[PDB]
Amino acid sequence: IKSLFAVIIGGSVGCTLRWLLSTKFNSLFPNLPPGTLVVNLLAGLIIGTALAYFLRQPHLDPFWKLMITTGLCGGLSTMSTFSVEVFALLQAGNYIWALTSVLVHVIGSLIMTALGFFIITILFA
Amino acid sequence: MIKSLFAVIIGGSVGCTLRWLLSTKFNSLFPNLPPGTLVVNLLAGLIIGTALAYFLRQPHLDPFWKLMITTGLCGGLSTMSTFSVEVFALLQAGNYIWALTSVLVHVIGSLIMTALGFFIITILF
Amino acid sequence: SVSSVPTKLEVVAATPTSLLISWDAPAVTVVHYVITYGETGGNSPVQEFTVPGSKSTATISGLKPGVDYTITVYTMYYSYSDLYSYSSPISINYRT
Amino acid sequence: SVSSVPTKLEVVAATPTSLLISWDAPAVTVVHYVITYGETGGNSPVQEFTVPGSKSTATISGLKPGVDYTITVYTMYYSYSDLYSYSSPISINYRT
Ligand SMILES: CCCCCCCCCCO[C@@H]1O[C@H](CO)[C@@H](O[C@H]2O[C@H](CO)[C@@H](O)[C@H](O)[C@H]2O)[C@H](O)[C@H]1O
Ligand SMILES: CCCCCCCCCCO[C@@H]1O[C@H](CO)[C@@H](O[C@H]2O[C@H](CO)[C@@H](O)[C@H](O)[C@H]2O)[C@H](O)[C@H]1O
Ligand SMILES: CCCCCCCCCCO[C@@H]1O[C@H](CO)[C@@H](O[C@H]2O[C@H](CO)[C@@H](O)[C@H](O)[C@H]2O)[C@H](O)[C@H]1O
Ligand SMILES: [F-]
Ligand SMILES: [F-]
Ligand SMILES: [F-]
Ligand SMILES: [F-]
Ligand code: NA
Repeated sequence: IKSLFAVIIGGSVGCTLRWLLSTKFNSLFPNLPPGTLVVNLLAGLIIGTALAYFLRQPHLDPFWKLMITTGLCGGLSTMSTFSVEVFALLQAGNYIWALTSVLVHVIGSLIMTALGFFIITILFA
Repeated sequence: MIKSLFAVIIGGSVGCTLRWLLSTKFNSLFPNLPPGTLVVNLLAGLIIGTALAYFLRQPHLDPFWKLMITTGLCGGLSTMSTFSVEVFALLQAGNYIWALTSVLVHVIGSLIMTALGFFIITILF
Repeated sequence: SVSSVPTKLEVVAATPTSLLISWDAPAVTVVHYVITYGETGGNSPVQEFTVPGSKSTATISGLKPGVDYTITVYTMYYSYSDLYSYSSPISINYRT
Repeated sequence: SVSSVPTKLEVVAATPTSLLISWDAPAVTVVHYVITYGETGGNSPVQEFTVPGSKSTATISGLKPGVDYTITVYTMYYSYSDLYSYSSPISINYRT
């Protein structure tokens, strides 16, 4: 039950952030909706910084770890919205941007995870 | 905007909870391509595809239910962030074959489920 | 806030039995455009056909000479909130 | 429920000043193994080094002949719940 609250509180903050950022910004550039990109890149960054930080602090409460990763990053990021965007582009005959969206979301999200991890790893002494 | 926020939170909380339960139960069974994280992305791809086709035919549905299913449930259920750390960890572990396989199976698989969801409903109606 | 309806629908070229129409795409992911046409005098069936989202022109053939036609174009488009929905139409009258 | 501790830690080969050790990998994504070694006698300092997650063998060098060493191996591994954390060690004694 305590773990469930971490997932719900974190998840609700993440989903809310995705909803606000997506409705505000996605329509500005519909070939690669920037609201959905920014939340995936940001979640990649946070999970990477979490990866490195939680390694150095092994005695932290599993509550905070679960709220940040499964909750916040889990709620904030999305594979499903990413898929319809690409599917729609594929149906629209816009293959160049379908391919670009797949590369920028995936390669970009991994790069942000790397950045988050290595920035914290480089900070420690 | 408060009624819309409840749809996002209720849907998001159900999705995040489902991801949490399925991931902790199944991810450790096959760590090269954690099946809990895959199943939730594939399932969210399926639901958003069926939503794509279904909501097209029912244009007068409440924006509440549409928002709860897509931004809420599918948004909370799917994840790009957990997908990234899994791949990042595999890359750090020197396991490139499964890092590449995970990227292809998650992305190609999630698009295929979106297509299946869309065309199954399109073929029904 | 962004409109999914096309703008500047017009006949760019005409013969007595055909019309070449064009329009400006709306700033959304259009999957396909739906062109409709029928005789303005409302005693004849309206016909429709699709064009891909990349195209912003269409040919209408098999028309009768010297007759007023009502021509509309709407989109089937992707947006964040509505997923796949249909836009309102933009509409013009043209006499062959 | 899945153990992140390696199993069947053993010396596969030895010289007077070195040991080649091997172990079975645990069924989790191991990022690196941490090998530790020190003289079983007393409180001479324990030393450690890492080996990549793909390798399941390691060489320990610069040992003294005819001395009892305590050798341990633990993992730094990825799991869903704990992200990057350290396993418990598996341990053996060996006399050069
Ligand atoms: C590696 C990832 C694989 C994941 C699987 C994804 C499956 C993609 C489904 C594509 O959907 C089709 O796309 C065509 C092309 O966009 C559309 O053709 C439309 O456009 C064509 C030209 O662009 C015309 O020739 C067709 O008549 C017209 O229907 C067609 O309607 C649509 O159903
Ligand atoms: C797809 C788009 C790109 C996204 C961004 C890519 C980010 C990937 C980060 C990989 O991190 C490195 O992975 C190496 C393994 O791959 C590790 O090497 C370790 O393992 C090697 C052998 O596997 C040894 O040679 C090294 O000495 C040892 O440090 C190294 O520590 C680690 O920092
Ligand atoms: C897009 C990203 C851009 C930023 C890149 C900057 C990288 C700076 C760090 C240096 O790179 C690696 O750092 C690892 C440590 O962080 C070292 O691994 C060492 O330590 C690891 C554990 O910390 C072990 O897993 C490895 O086996 C061991 O070689 C590894 O040798 C070294 O090459
Ligand atoms: F998905
Ligand atoms: F996308
Ligand atoms: F992400
Ligand atoms: F993965
Ligand atoms: Na999510």
